[PDB]
Amino acid sequence: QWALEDFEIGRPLGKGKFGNVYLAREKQSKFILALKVLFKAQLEKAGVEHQLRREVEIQSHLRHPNILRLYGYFHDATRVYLILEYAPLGTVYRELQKLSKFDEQRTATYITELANALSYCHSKRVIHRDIKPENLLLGSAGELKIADFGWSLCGTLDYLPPEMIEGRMHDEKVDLWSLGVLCYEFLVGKPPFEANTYQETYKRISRVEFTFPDFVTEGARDLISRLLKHNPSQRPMLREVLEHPWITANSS
Amino acid sequence: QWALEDFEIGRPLGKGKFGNVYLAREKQSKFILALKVLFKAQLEKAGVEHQLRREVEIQSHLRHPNILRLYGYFHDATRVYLILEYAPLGTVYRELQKLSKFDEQRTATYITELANALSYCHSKRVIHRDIKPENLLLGSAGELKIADFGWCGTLDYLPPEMIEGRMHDEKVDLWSLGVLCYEFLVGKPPFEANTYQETYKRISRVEFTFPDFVTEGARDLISRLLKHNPSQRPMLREVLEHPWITANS
Amino acid sequence: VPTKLEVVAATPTSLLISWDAPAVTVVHYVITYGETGGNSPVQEFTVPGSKSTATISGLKPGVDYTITVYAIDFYWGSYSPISINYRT
Amino acid sequence: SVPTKLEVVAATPTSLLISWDAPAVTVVHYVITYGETGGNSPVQEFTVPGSKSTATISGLKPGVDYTITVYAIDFYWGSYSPISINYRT
Ligand SMILES: O=C(Nc1c[nH]nc1-c1nc2cc(CN3CCOCC3)ccc2[nH]1)NC1CC1
Ligand SMILES: O=C(Nc1c[nH]nc1-c1nc2cc(CN3CCOCC3)ccc2[nH]1)NC1CC1
Repeated sequence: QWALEDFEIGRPLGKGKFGNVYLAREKQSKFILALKVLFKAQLEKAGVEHQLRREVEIQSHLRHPNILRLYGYFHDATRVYLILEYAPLGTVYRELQKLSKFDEQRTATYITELANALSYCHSKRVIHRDIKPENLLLGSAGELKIADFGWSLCGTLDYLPPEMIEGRMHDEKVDLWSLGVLCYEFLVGKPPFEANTYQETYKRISRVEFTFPDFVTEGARDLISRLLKHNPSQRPMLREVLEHPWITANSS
Repeated sequence: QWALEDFEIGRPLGKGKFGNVYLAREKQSKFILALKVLFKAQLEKAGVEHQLRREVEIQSHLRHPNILRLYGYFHDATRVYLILEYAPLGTVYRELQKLSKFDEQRTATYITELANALSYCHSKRVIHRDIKPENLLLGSAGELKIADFGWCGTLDYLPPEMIEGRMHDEKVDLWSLGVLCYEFLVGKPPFEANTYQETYKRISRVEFTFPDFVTEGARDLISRLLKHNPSQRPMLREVLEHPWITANS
Repeated sequence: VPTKLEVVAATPTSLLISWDAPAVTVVHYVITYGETGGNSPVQEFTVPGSKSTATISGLKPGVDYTITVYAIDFYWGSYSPISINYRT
Repeated sequence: SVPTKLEVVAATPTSLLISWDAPAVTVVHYVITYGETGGNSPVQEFTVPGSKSTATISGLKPGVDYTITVYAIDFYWGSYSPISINYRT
């Protein structure tokens, strides 16, 4: 059992319209923690309170180095508290918004870590993990941690394959399309299908309309292209992606 | 490029979750239609624009007699307008509120319309269409028309492979079809429980019962449609050729 | 949650309690009551989530009872109870 | 009419500065179209960042009247109902 009176809420770590995340620590042991606060009204109003309750049970029976941990949860009249692992270095979104581009190795390294988790998740039947930059955190040793615990030019459309946006059948092969999109984003600094309006982007995804700048190396240009394919079956396997020469060369 | 000054707004038809709907007529053509008006403020507070904007593009490519038509959309500063087909007979949710349940002739008929609408969606590779009483309208000739836009909850209509968090295919429509047939006959969701933990188990374990006034024909269909393993569920073509609906249509 | 829980009316044979709306969807309330202090295990009955009152019958006069009610959220379980003492 | 305050701030025989009240809403970018009013030659289009509230139009002939239509684009729901004004210079 958990309660709000067992945490020393330190300084905030994020303030948005969907919820707040404060720096906290266990009182008995002084163990640093991350407390994610969400409001039932917004969750109930959006129809996501179920999905949030679904992730809590799913993410409690699985552990992985590159997967943020959920150490419990509690609630009150209006709010819903989540006990999350702490990540000192922050989110890859902010670190990306500052540096804009990553090294050829940092990208190949991030892609290496994400691929391992997706295989660990795709094995347990846990298909589709949102791995957009906003849901990627950086730990003490500079390692990624997928943090899919609810909300947080374009939005979440830039990371979806044609199967999702069109409401068609999807499977574990959507994760590959996300790696290709995210990989393209670390090197170039922007999703490949990003446009000015929702419809414009929707058409570029469904039609697979994107282009590679000149500075994009040849190795990365072969992996990203092998993942961004309309047919989800033509895509590779998470094992083959790990064997790609460009990854094995620059990754770590 | 429609605009608010192109319609003759009139009697209100209802009050949705993110706004209200009105009844209007196309000025330049005198065509009647339903004009759903959703306040952006209520849309952005819950972040549901992309969920509806995505549904718009999906249904925009879908034009079936049993699927509500979306002729176009326009917006202003603080409101988003959806130009929807008109349904003079109201919403099926109102029928279940006035009647509490349907006769096997009305259910088998509605199940026959939906099985067709679902098969049309499968032809376009579109799956998982919400067909709860809320999103079902009644056209002019008693034609059931699906309306997926917005405005327990949907949990009751979710198959056992989606609450558990696993990959799903086109068979989720067979589940919701059987679930829907159960509500039209009984007037209640078959897996409606008190709490989430209880509602989850009953769906994951298929813990439902047939009242005394449920015939063997219907009981057999619902039994066939409500199979834990999606492979064990029937095919839409077989549903249409089921004895229980071939006689009650 | 419930935050308030008073006794609006009572009789030598039964009592009638009431509470406030928690500004949140509640599945249903669990009502437990018994002689405050400790004579034997307490009882437990449920009341729908839409109702804001209950009626416990079968209480002897002159017994400082302790009624406890805790709401249950559909997704997140039970709330923190709110107990109040009353002498029949 | 979004934008609302479509007006002419500055002008000259060569170029022309246009402005409009901030929409107080997230706009991706503005599309401006201008051409000889009354149904003359086709118009000319060019885009403007969604943060700016002004725009410059260069290369005009003095005297002719022009209909300057400004479209405000919303990411999700496309363009608003435009606002046009005639200007002679
Ligand atoms: O769940 C979240 N974040 C976290 C989960 N685990 N740990 C975090 C979090 N939030 C983090 C924020 C920062 C940077 N700030 C400045 C320096 O001191 C720490 C705070 C660094 C690391 C952070 N980690 N959501 C973030 C607020 C939007
Ligand atoms: O999608 C909606 N409406 C419609 C789209 N197309 N057609 C409708 C709609 N809504 C309808 C409602 C009624 C019955 N009521 C009593 C008589 O007049 C006022 C409403 C009848 C027909 C109706 N059609 N949502 C609002 C809550 C109903």
